[PDB]
Amino acid sequence: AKEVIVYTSNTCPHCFTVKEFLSENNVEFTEKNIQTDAAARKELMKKGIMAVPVIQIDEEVVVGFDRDKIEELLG
Repeated sequence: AKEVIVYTSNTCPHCFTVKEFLSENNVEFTEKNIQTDAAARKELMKKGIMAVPVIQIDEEVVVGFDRDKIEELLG
C-alpha cells in the first residue's frame, strides 16, 4: 500500500472530489491543510507546488484531480 497525502485548504472547491474518490475506494490518506499548517505549506512549496488540492502517491505529485492518473498510481 502506497502512502497517499492530500494537501487541502479551507478555500478549496475541488478537495471534496478527491477526498470522496479516495474514501469510497477505501484508500486511507493523510490530510495536510496548508492554510492552517505552516509546515504543510512549506513541504508543498519545497517540492515546487503551490496549488490545491494536491495528491502525493508516496513520492509522485498530482496537481488537481487527475482521476485515471490516481487510479493507475494506486492500482
